[PDB]
Amino acid sequence: MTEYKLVVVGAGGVGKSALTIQLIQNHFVDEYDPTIEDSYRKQVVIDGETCLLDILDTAGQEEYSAMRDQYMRTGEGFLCVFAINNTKSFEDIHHYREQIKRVKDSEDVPMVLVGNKCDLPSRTVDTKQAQDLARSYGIPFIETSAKTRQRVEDAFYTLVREIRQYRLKK
Amino acid sequence: TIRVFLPNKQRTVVNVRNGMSLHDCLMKALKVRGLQPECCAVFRLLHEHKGKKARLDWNTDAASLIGEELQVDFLDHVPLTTHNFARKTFLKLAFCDICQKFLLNGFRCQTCGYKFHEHCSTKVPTMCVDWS
Ligand SMILES: Nc1nc2c(ncn2[C@@H]2O[C@H](COP(=O)(O)OP(=O)(O)NP(=O)(O)O)[C@@H](O)[C@H]2O)c(=O)[nH]1
Ligand SMILES: [Mg+2]
Ligand SMILES: [Zn+2]
Ligand SMILES: [Zn+2]
Repeated sequence: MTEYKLVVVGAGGVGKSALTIQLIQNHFVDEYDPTIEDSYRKQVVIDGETCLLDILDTAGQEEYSAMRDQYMRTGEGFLCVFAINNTKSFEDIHHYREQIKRVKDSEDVPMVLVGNKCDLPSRTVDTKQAQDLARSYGIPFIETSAKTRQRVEDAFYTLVREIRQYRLKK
Repeated sequence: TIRVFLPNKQRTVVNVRNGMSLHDCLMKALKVRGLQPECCAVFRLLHEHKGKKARLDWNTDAASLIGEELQVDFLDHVPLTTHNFARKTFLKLAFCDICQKFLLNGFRCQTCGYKFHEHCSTKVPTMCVDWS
């Protein structure tokens, strides 16, 4: 059984934990419990293949110690989550992109841009802004909603397919 | 803070409030991972040769364990394990255990027999229950 080590990064309060728990439990966490470090493991089926997802939920403002540079080195795919009602969280996406590319010392790192909280009507980050940022990176962009579970499986399954295609480099 | 290792190669880091028991600190982390405190026990990891971990009561104050590293493990002989999925074509009429719809080409756990669609895989319970 093949394994995929996913890492969820983003600013604080963008819904990193809500998207992960919605995937493995189909339960929407309504409260705000700031994460420190949480590892999950769930068996799913993606494109007819039994996959073992090893998801690591990170903190919003994580300590820049050897612990942060270590999980980025052992991570195989990165989910970059921002809230559409938080423009500052979308601006922080650029830093996560360049930070992952420096710790791994490579390019073509499997990555997916995720715009969360699309159920709210107070949108401050236009969809054109995110698609322009994602197309310049060569990574897919997906709008998600952990509250109503909209394209939550599509966000993680897309990242897994990005790792599958990246593993076929030979 | 306290680093707590959880069953099935998982882990979490919890904040320490004085007076809060270990059960109340790890309750949400266990429920989210499909685990129940009734089937688990919390241990304090030792760093010597004689013994790897020492069991602690679930009501122990987490403040008395700052600087330590904890580990939650299943109790002895609990009927919980990991699933073993496999493709299967259901010649005898079968329905998905998640959506109760017709299941022709799906998946099945070789141990507990949980049958489901491809798109229903996330709703499958995390832990495999086998009572012989
Ligand atoms: N309306 C709505 N609220 C959401 C959505 N996703 C998350 N939230 C809410 O946003 C708040 C913060 O969510 P959370 O998952 O904890 O965010 P986080 O990215 O893990 N934060 P941290 O890095 O501090 O741990 C919670 O109150 C949660 O209910 C969504 O899609 N829609
Ligand atoms: Mg979180
Ligand atoms: Zn099973
Ligand atoms: Zn089904």
